[PDB]
Amino acid sequence: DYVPDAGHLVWLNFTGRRPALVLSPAAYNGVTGLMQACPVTSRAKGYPFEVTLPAHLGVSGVVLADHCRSLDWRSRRAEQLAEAPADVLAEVRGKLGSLLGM
Amino acid sequence: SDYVPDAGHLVWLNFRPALVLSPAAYNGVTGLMQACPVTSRAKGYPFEVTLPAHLGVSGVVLADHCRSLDWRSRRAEQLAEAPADVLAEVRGKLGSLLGM
Amino acid sequence: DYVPDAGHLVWLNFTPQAGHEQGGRRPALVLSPAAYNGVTGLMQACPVTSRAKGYPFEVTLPAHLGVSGVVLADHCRSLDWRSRRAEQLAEAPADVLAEVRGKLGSLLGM
Amino acid sequence: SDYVPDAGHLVWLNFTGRRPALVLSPAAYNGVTGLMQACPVTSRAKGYPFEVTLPAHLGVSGVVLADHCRSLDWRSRRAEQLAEAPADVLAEVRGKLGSLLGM
Amino acid sequence: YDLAALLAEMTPENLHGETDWGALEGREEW
Amino acid sequence: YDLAALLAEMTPENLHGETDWGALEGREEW
Repeated sequence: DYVPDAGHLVWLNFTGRRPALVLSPAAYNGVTGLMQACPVTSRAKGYPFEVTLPAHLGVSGVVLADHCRSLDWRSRRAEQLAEAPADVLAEVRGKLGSLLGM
Repeated sequence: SDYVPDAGHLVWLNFRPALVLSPAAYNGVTGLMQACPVTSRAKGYPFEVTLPAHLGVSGVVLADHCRSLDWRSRRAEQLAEAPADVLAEVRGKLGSLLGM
Repeated sequence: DYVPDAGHLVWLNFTPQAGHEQGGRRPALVLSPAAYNGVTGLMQACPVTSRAKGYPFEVTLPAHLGVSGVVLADHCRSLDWRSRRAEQLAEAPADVLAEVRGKLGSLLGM
Repeated sequence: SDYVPDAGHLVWLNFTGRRPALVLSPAAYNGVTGLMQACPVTSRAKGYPFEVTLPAHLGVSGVVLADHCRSLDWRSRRAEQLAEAPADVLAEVRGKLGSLLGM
Repeated sequence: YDLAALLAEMTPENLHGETDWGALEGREEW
Repeated sequence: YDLAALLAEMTPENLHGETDWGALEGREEW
């Protein structure tokens, strides 16, 4: 009965494989079965679209703000891991929004 | 060969039409782009932007299915230039979805 | 959205931007084609120096190209041209590009 | 200190750490200039088409990047040999790099 | 965030390729 | 080797950036 919400960090399966930061709100995610999410990676390079996660959340690394995509979280067995703070969400949205021309 | 997708282009991609959101300054450097698919209208697609006529392809842009993808490996080829108001409307719908 | 092509003479802006010709802004001859340069953001290029002292891997540039000096074929190197804000300077004539390739190929054991 | 890198040698080279590199230019040039043309070894093989594998018995961790060749001052970077690459490795590196250079 | 400033910090040395999500699943259209 | 075969195998997922050799050393020109 879990529904991912904006700011959740979830494990998602791919063919639990990979963590991701949810950007879209639960209102959309629950209804559609889809969500917009950005991948978390351990491989931090100083790329300008990286957003560092704080230390004691349960997953380490950086969010790749420019790698957002629509994902079927139902089929991929989304499982909540942690929640990101508001500033991480704002930095991801601000950087992606810049790239998208918003 | 020389082609780099720019924001607002409609392109063919292998896996087929897509609207490019990210600018060429990003797209050419990374080989990636942010783009949304073009398909036919459906009740289950609540965030659609209709294309005008004579663009080589008709249908709607699915603003909520925007995604990062590698356009070089998919042999991106230009199809047309969407009007500025189609791009603005896609950005408006996607921005709301993303919590901006 | 310039992408260097083989035979192009380009300006590369290496980190010491200050000092003009005393700094890091260097001309170079591009050897690799745009189909590689544009994808990778890298290129194989040889540096151009203003003064020739007759070494066997120098290739002299003909006059009136817009840049003068010698191509140091033995100093060819893979490099990131995107970070160095490459800007086209001129086009080297095909015989310069073939002579640089011949000399570098000999150096590399081809 | 007597050592002069030769074509086909795999050498350690310092940078500011150390990493291996495959030497392409001959000792005759390398010894008189103090420079050499060499291709770096990278520990992360990704299937990039200019990667060249080394026979495992050489004991090198990684693959050669044939398109990442550059001139290096092997004296100031303290080159030291660790192995010698077989001729077919050299042929593959030179074949891929020569293709890219327009030869 | 100013986009030009972000884009000027990208280099071939810090790029991240496309994230592997494997095959398309469920209602994912592409 | 066919150059077109080689270049067609390059993707944003398998690139390698410029090798880090640190600062210029010794007689290196650039």
